[PDB]
Amino acid sequence: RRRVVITGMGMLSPLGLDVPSSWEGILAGRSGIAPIEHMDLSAYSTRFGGSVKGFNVEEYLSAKEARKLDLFIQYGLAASFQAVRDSGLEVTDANRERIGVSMGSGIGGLTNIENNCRSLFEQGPRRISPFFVPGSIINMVSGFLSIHLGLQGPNYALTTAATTGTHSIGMAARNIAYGEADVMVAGGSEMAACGLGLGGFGAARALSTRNDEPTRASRPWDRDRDGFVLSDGSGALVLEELEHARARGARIYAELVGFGMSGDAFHMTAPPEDGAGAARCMKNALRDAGLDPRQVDYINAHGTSTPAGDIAEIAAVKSVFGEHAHALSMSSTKSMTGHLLGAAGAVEAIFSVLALRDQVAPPTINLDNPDEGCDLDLVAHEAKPRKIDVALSNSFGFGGTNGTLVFRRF
Amino acid sequence: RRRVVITGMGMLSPLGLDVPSSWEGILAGRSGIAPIEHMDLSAYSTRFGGSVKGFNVEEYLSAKEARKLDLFIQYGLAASFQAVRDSGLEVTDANRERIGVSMGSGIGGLTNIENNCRSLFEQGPRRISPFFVPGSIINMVSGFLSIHLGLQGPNYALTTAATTGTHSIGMAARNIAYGEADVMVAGGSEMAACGLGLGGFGAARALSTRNDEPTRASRPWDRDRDGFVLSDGSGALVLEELEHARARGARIYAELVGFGMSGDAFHMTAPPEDGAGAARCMKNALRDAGLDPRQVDYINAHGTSTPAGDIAEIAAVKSVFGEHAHALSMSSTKSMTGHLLGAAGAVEAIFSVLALRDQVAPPTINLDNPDEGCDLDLVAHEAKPRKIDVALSNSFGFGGTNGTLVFRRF
Ligand SMILES: CC[C@H](NC(=O)c1cc[nH]n1)C(=O)O
Ligand SMILES: CC[C@H](NC(=O)c1cc[nH]n1)C(=O)O
Repeated sequence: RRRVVITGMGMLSPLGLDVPSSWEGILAGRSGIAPIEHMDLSAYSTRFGGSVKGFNVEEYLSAKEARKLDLFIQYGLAASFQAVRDSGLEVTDANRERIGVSMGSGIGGLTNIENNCRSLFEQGPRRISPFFVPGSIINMVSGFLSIHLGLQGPNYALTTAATTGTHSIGMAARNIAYGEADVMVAGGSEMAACGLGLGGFGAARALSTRNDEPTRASRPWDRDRDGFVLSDGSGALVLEELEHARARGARIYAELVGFGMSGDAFHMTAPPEDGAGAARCMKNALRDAGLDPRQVDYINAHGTSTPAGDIAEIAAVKSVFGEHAHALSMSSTKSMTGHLLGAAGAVEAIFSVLALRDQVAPPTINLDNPDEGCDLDLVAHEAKPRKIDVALSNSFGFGGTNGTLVFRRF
Repeated sequence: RRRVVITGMGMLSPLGLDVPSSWEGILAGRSGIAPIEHMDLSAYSTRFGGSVKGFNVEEYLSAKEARKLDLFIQYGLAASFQAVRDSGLEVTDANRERIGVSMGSGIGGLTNIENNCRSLFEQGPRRISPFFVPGSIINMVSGFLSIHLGLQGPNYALTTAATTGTHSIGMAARNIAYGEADVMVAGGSEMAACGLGLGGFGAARALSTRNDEPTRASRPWDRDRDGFVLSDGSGALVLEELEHARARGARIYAELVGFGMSGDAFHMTAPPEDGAGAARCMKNALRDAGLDPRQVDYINAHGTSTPAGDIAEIAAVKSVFGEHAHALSMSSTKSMTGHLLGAAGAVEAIFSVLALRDQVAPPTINLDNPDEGCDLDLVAHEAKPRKIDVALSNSFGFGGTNGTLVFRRF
């Protein structure tokens, strides 16, 4: 059908307030993880994570506007505005019906819900903000962005935990391929660092508790890994039909050539040991892209630093790629960023596109002692300049919900 | 490409614990709205809504399983199990990779969040349930259903307020048409009747406050309407590729021939007065279906009983359908069910399919005094037996996010 290319990108991450600042940090192997300052966690088993430092919402919205919206929505609008600016696209009466939005979130407005809950229990239902529902529901990034830029195309929001940003980009690409849109702003945002978030993941024993060295906590495939690090932020891409992009002389970063999905149908928080669902998902993406496994050069892994997850992903890549599994480079940027949950797939799509632009595999930092069977090129410690024609981005979410995107040099 | 048909349906609604019980109530013009019993609302301006009466989760899950899951997930699994049973489909190693799930929710596990919030504020983070995250996140209907039935196909969740169930069914149909699945279980569930829900919508002044006559509160296009009625429940459909359905001699209820989307890009909680976005959305659906407006016989309206919303929908239908707007029948089943939010589009898809099966337009009850310009066949008061070849279902959600499904007799 129609070809889909990336013409714009935007991001808020624990490493930077835009794409170039974040990417510089990635190629330098810098950690974005620090003790959390914005709340007292002295009573929690995990007291660190990946915060956006120095976010100024006034750069994007008025203070009245902003004060109605949970931070996840603010982060999502920031990444979305950056990406549209970056594309150089001009929204007119001639194209506004052909431009949609698919910005998702894993948990949404947990901070707002928590603060309205306080008011409700202390002071009863009349203390709840009139803006509580519209400022908290996950689809209000899509809603607010469409209103602010006059975007009248397909308008929706995915919520698939770690897979959110990957689903959001894949399904936006489907809309453009199908003819439902010529442009889509797609990605995700997350800000789940509130009591209920840290407490909730902590009560599941899902989080690293390495409070003494937060920068060493996220260590994907390392034998001393002890759970993921919770991080905040946002990613947005401008996806565009190829002839549309060429016609306005847009700068094309890369092509989005494949999108795959699968379900494990195994467990809610644990993968099959052999990562069978992840293998089906990657194969589905490669088949959608018309690619053979041997054509893959770089994988931006799910690699969240969990005991069961990290090794299941190695098993899946070995199953899919056979002997080529030792030729390709695979890295987890979560070594540096931690796990941005609903934003993870968006920021990792951007890192996959920039790997193609800069011909460099970002490192897996903290990979001091690779665990049994973790004997691939995991780009340990330092970035590796190398040939990259094809980059995959994997997301394996709670519920066993899997998604894989395939990018290619244009 | 490939044709998509409905072979199974399931539902929990304020009118019944399955499809036939709910549908009987619809054709009889019965109200599902009553004073809310499960919590004390003596301090709220709205004290009524559409509850599921006599839900027995043990019919579907073990009590240990159930006790880990927010009610929205229980309602979603109930409708999903009913629909798969209803389809007669047998899941095997030969097809489990070709069967996915797209079950969405508007608000998700607000009840669980509220009850974990209580524990957090009273007793600090260690009182939070270990199952808080996996039992509360919107994608766990898709997750749990896939695990319970061994479904390994595309696995995801939409969250688009009133449009959730419509997006969920439309995008599942896209997956089957595209070749990503041969079967999808799609729909939505909602249980937002907790303090934060009623308080939240009340603080926005969004809800009817007709506490003295709850059964008369939901009165779409009536001049004395004063906001929507909050309702709970679930809808699921089994969508299936036509040759797949025929090959196993499945009973085919109807064909899903069109899916349209648009954004208003106007306001978060108010439509354009002329319903321009709703008009684009309906036209997109008809174009996707290869249908002319004159071929539409029945519209299952959004029609939530709001001042600005109900008349904007009339304006949109008059714009799209011209003189044929006076020939077609349009009704709001929310007159009877109230607004099930993330489940609204799923249960209204089922009512649209049953309108085709039974050749009957469900009524708009409580339409005593149609407002200025509301001069269409709104099937006031009583069901109207009539010829229905083509049925549309409209959903217009917070954020100005619009979706329309087009069903046709097979
Ligand atoms: C089930 C969700 C998630 N899944 C994975 O990590 C994974 C690894 C290989 N296949 N799936 C998790 O284990 O946290
Ligand atoms: C904006 C959401 C929703 N929209 C509508 O009712 C509507 C009616 C015609 N076009 N849109 C609402 O007004 O509550």
